Amino acid sequence: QHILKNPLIINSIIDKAALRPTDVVLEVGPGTGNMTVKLLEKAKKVVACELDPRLVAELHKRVQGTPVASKLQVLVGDVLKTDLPFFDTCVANLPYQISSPFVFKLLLHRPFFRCAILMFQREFALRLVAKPGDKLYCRLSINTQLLARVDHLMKVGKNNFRPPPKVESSVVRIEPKNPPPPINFQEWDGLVRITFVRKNKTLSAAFKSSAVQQLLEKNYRIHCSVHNIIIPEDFSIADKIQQILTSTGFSDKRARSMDIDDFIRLLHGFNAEGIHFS
Repeated sequence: QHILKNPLIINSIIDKAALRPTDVVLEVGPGTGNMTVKLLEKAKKVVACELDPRLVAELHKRVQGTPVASKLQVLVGDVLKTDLPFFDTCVANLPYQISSPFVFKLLLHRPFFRCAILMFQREFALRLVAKPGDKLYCRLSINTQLLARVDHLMKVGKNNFRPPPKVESSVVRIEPKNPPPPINFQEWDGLVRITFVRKNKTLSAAFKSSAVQQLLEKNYRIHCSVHNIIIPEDFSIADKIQQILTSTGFSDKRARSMDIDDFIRLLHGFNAEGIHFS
């Protein structure tokens, strides 16, 4: 666990969070409390999430006897599985291992928050803001960009932590779109996953997987049973997928160069024929 130690960077992160005196702040990875004690002066409540109970006892001691001690609430548990309460804003020092699950937990968290200011590994931050055609453009880029505005805010050298990690870090802002776009994110993610298995290969190739065929055949059976369609004896899911990809012009395209509108068009093409990624 890497403790952020530079006060200029801490002050910079708190400023970008745009705190209001009435805010509930969710602080993930509080460490020893260097950002925590600054948050408590500017916020109505700080909910710090910490898995280690011996860090909890010390963070608590460090604010004990302080006028703001009663504004600290410590959620002891693993953040990915816990039921996060309401908060207005999130600041977080996030280990790489949990960076992707934690972004989608925030994006699907209800009710909506205003802003999250998150510390990530450099590469992870670069994938968050990658654009179509970039070498780092991936599922993570497009899913985050569909659900949120995301900005790369500043680079953070490893010698600002203790102990120093062996990769550089980046601060990122994430603001969820509220309301989120009228896209079934469950189906979206099923489709985006399939196409990014091999993002430099075509979509035609991406759907020839037998795992893909199996999943779409299951869903198609549900569709046909629900609407009393009789599947002809010679029906072929592979042919039908290929027809749709061809009719909508996506057959030869690659996921690495597809933007959000391209995928909305792709998903529309499939759903129109009763093919769901559920």
